[PDB]
Amino acid sequence: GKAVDGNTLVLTEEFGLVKIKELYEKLDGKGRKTVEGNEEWTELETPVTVYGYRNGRIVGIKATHIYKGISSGMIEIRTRTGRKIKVTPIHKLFTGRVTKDGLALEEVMAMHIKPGDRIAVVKKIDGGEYVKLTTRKIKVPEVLDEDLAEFLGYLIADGTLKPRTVAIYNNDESLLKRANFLSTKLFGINGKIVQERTVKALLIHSKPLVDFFRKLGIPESKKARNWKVPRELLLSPPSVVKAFINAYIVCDGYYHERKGEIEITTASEEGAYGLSYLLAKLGIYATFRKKQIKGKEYYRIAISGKTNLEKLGIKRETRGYTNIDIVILFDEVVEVKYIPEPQEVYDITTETHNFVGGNMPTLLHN
Repeated sequence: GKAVDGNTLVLTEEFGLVKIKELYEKLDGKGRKTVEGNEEWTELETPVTVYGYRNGRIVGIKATHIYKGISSGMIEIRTRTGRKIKVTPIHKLFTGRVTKDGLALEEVMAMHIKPGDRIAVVKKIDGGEYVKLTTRKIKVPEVLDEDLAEFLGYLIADGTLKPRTVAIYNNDESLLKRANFLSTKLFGINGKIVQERTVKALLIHSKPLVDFFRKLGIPESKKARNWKVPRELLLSPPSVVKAFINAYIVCDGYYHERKGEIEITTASEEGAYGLSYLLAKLGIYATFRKKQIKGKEYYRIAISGKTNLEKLGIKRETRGYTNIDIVILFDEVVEVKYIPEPQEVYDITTETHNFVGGNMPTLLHN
């Protein structure tokens, strides 16, 4: 059938950005299940909200069924932006061609895709509401607002969790003082700025505060390689996402003045992919590259061009708000790989017959 590889990420409201195989395993049997030969599916008792294309926007839509099957082979497609999707050969992709007279859209089976073709990718994801967070003493924020998203950006970029201490490592004391101010405003407690052997740090000693961030999904070990974007951020308004993104960039961003691009490099591959979804909530299209640096693999997210970059600014021309985005772009295929080995594949049935997935946001078809 038409299906995708199990490692394909899918954006969901309930679980955040999750591999479709893990979504399947979580929901397998929660509804009316049918097994027919090598195929199986569950009609979900309650649909799961994913994202899809409806009336010119990418919005939350209902997925009613989850499906697991087998395919004899697969097609793996890589694009110029660094998207890489692995799908069954009959999986339908939406392409765009630049012609004599203009732009032509048609559906094309993955097996017929060639380098030079351009597939539909998502530039802008709609939605987002202030997320309610369910509850010595601290105050626990009740909403994920811009202040908490900014603090989360410092913590995810440059911070660690230990059982008794929330730490931020950064040589810019003004940044540490801003994080400390946010700690006082948000949690009612503050920390101390310390000179450590390698870097300055702000240390906040509070087991309840650590527990707060643990509950948000910040890892306590192997954080550099394993952090993920919290599902609460992926459900947040664009202004909250932007506070997080700008805080991250302040910590780790570089600007190439001649390429005109902001670059961040992370050791977390799934973290990098989550950042691309957060950027799409802002209407920013990013590029992704793996880089081998000093004998290790890192993950580079880049933001290029005045249209992208101006959306990060705190001061913006007022039309930037009235100019409503175009939501879909067409991304050039650079490599196609034909994979004869059979494997399990997965699908989700939605009311639009499409959904948003891939390592960076891509329009996929049922």
